[PDB]
Amino acid sequence: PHRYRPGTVALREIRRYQKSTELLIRKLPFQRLVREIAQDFKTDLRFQSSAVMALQEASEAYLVALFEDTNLCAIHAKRVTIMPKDIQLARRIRGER
Amino acid sequence: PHRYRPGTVALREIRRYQKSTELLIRKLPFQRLVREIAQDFKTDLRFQSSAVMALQEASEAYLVALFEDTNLCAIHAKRVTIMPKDIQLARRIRGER
Amino acid sequence: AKTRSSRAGLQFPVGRVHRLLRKGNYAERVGAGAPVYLAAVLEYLTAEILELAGNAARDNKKTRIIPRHLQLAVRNDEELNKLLGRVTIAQGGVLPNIQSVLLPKK
Amino acid sequence: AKTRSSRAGLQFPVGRVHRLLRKGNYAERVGAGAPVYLAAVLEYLTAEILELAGNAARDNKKTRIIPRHLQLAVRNDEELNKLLGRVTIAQGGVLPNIQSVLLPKK
Amino acid sequence: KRHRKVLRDNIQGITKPAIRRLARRGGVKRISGLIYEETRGVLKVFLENVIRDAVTYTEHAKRKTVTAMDVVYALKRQGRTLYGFGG
Amino acid sequence: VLRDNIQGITKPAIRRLARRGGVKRISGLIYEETRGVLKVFLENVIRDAVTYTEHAKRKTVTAMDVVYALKRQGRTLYGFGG
Amino acid sequence: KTRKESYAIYVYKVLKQVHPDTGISSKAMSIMNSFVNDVFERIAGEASRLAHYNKRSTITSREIQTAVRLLLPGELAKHAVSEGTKAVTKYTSAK
Amino acid sequence: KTRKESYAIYVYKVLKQVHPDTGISSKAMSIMNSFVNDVFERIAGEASRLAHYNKRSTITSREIQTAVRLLLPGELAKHAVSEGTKAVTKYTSAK
DNA sequence: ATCAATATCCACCTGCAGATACTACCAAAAGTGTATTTGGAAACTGCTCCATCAAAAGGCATGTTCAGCTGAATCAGCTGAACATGCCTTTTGATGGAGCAGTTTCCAAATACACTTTTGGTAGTATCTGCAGGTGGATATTGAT
DNA sequence: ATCAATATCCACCTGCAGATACTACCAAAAGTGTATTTGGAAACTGCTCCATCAAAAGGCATGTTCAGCTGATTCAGCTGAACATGCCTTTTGATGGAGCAGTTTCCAAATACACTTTTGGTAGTATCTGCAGGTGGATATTGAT
Ligand SMILES: C1N2CN3CN1CP(C2)C3
Ligand SMILES: C1N2CN3CN1CP(C2)C3
Ligand SMILES: C1N2CN3CN1CP(C2)C3
Ligand SMILES: Cc1ccc(C(C)C)cc1
Ligand SMILES: Cc1ccc(C(C)C)cc1
Ligand SMILES: Cc1ccc(C(C)C)cc1
Ligand SMILES: [Mg+2]
Ligand SMILES: [Ru+3]
Ligand SMILES: [Ru+3]
Ligand SMILES: [Ru+3]
Repeated sequence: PHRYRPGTVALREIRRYQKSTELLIRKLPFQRLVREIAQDFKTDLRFQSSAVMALQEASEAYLVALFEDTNLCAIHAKRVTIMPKDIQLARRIRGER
Repeated sequence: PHRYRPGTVALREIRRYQKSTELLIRKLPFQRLVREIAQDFKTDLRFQSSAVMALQEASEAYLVALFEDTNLCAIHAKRVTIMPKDIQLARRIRGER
Repeated sequence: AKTRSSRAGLQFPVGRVHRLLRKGNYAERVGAGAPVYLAAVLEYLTAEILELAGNAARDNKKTRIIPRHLQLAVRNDEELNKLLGRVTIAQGGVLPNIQSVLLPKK
Repeated sequence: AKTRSSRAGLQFPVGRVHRLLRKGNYAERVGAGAPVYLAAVLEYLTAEILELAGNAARDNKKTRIIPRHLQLAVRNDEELNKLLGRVTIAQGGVLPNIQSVLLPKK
Repeated sequence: KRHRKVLRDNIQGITKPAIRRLARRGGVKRISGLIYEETRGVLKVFLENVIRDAVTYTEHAKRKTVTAMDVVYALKRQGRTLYGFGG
Repeated sequence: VLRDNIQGITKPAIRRLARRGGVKRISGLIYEETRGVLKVFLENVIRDAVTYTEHAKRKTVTAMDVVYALKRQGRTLYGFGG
Repeated sequence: KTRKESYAIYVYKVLKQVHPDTGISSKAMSIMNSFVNDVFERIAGEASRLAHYNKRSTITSREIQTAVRLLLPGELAKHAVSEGTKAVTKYTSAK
Repeated sequence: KTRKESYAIYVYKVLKQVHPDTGISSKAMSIMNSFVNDVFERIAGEASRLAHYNKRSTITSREIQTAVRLLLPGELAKHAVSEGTKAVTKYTSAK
């Protein structure tokens, strides 16, 4: 019977993910979400497959950068745990509101 | 023998200053600082009167707004006192760092 | 002779807007309605701000619109504020606003 | 029978750059030196990035520059990082970077 | 074409583990349980803004297909320029 | 009484600006921090404005030179031309 | 000496329709002028971009309309669009 | 089968100059191509505005030069200015 | 420290994806040359409006005092990490057509050029007034007790 | 609570900075009539690649467990707020002169047009090679003890 202490695998994963460049969201799920949002704007649309890839690259880079900012807001508050209020602080300072 | 509590005059000023629109830095000090900085870029420079005003309008608006974000950063960390780290967090998230 | 503004029922100069588009290197050519449309849009938006700035003047017991009235107008309207979100109105000040945690205890 | 590129001592294409300037409607007229000067700046910047990207490839024991190397290049260089501060390199990932307080012990 | 499957609740294909990964790449060590819904919300806003603009370019061109280029131009408008897809 | 120009941006004036920004309590170290931030702001904008001046073969920084510098730095200002 | 143009009088004409008893300071007028110029540039700029993306030599009201949608927030866009289409209709029918 | 142009071969020539044994993936090339287009448009844009602000109908190497100083940060600007000046001087004398 | 469970780091290999190659060709380029148009530097100069400075105004540098904030220490409760476990969903590879995108004809529309009419910026002189800044006194707020 | 120091409120008055009003004016746009050039919808159709179906690769969902994080409580001590005004820096206003801006000039350089050549792209069919993803095998890291 064996166990890593909480935080050990987490750090392992940080090093792993910061090392690679592959998209971290599953392709089909992400694609359904795009098609749904678009359909709500306009019916009977097609997407070139690189259009979807573009969005996905853009969305993952947006979300990763937002998490670094969020992480900095948590750390500022003397925590190591990101919370919805950290994200909200980031987005307000970023002028997304 | 009458003394206002810490923060009373602080609140009073916030209301006063959030109501007016005058520039809150003295014109002369600001003008010298402008010319000084400009000197490192080109010598023998003159400035229109409205050029210096434009610069003052912009620098105060910038600084006023940054104190808003900074104030949010202090509050996030459960304080009511702005510190250099709060300005630093604000500038970092704004992507000025 | 009758101005293209009056033809289109507009206070905003269709002629000038037409010219400014040409000598702006926006495109090789400029259709006949584009200045009309563009000028209407500008008249529209002007009126919107002028109305709300007027109202702001009223509130503060004034008949002369000043920058402060334009600032209160723009930042108290969600849509105008978003359009001018990276814009500074000279001599506008800010909206009275104090974070509640900073208020003294009842 | 000489190209303007060889005349200026450039790999980048002055003719092309001249053509692209005209059709982009940046101004009525385009001076003869403009495409020359611009093609050189472009060449300079692309040499700068390829140098640095080449090194990142080499540091990874790779012979072929891929988007991760371009990202290492740009983000590790203060000036290219700023010039491209609002740009995203598809398939570039991020810089390894873990905040101190996050590490084990004391 | 006969029949055209209903799309609903797809926001949920953005799973807990996928969001954890993005946090990791972003250097996050510990993640409160509420982050996941908040992230879905934020992602959805980001996507609407870019899709709206993208679809607008598509319609202006009188097309039915959203191009890589429609997206790239929408990304540029919003100050999130993308390299890798023709722009 | 020899003194840097940056120091002409005094404690009380920085305190006023903070106040308009809704700030109640202010750490002592803020004042030097703020001056730093202000100097970087002016450098960036002035650098760009002067560059417009030099281009126009003038020796006078015009309001328009400043207004254009502000626009490109993402800080559009209204009320001084253009 | 050289004539310095301005939207100042048209802004002033519109002021009167909207608030016939209300005046405007110089500084406020100058702001209003910046506003029109700024929005002018944002709209023309986007329109130029559109025409280029679609290999067209002309900026038509279609380009201005799409420009307006892209640039204006929701409700401001819709009205602006309706004021624009309105002005073109009226303009055409008029001899 | 319309001809789609790119800076690919020029990027490749320059790549050979600096790293003679190094290759580039097509994706990396795509990004290189986007980067040149990006910088091109940004310098052309600044040059455009600049000319207009100065009531000029011509974009000359002087306009490009100022656009470079406005657009690029410190050391990249200094060096880019050298290279472009060098190319123009050499271009002028080469006929 | 000692032991050991598990991740990590090499090294070496091998199919094959995707990259470099090459031979044919060509349309759209870029180049060359000669003719005609003009933008903008260049030079003189007139009048703002900018630097400078004396006198008049008034905001701030000073140090002392202590309220109340920040941050360290301590702790219980409980959230969120780790991991085992069962299996559903995505990924990968191979077959039909909507629509994109490339060619051409043709007029509806924008350019151009010159002409003739008015509008809008300035300046001139004067013409007018909304309100910032001051008074007075009534009432609210804050803080001591 | 009460009491009093001071801030805040409203009303009314007043001089003038800064607003609207005005006519000449003339010059420069904007609009009107004639001839020219050009763009892009519509009609048509090759053909890329998008949507939509079945089989294989592995990531997701869920429950359990307890480590350690968060956030409450308390508290000592440090640090920033408030305070009074003579004192020194900024503001207001007075006046030469730099330079910016208006104007005219003329030519080097740019546009235009018309053969003439070169080249950058693709396409067809081939040919090479970096490295991703598999294996096993040797060394670090981690956590119990
Ligand atoms: C119509 N439009 C223009 N103005 C008058 N009314 C009401 P709003 C919009 C201001
Ligand atoms: C929040 N709400 C309003 N709009 C923006 N975001 C996402 P949806 C719901 C459209
Ligand atoms: C709010 N409502 C009334 N008017 C102004 N705005 C936008 P629409 C609906 C017209
Ligand atoms: C909440 C919600 C969900 C979808 C949309 C789309 C139509 C933009 C808007 C709000
Ligand atoms: C059409 C309209 C009418 C009033 C307003 C303001 C008063 C909010 C805006 C648009
Ligand atoms: C976009 C919109 C919203 C509301 C109205 C009102 C006048 C019904 C109109 C347009
Ligand atoms: Mg739907
Ligand atoms: Ru309205
Ligand atoms: Ru929604
Ligand atoms: Ru409406």
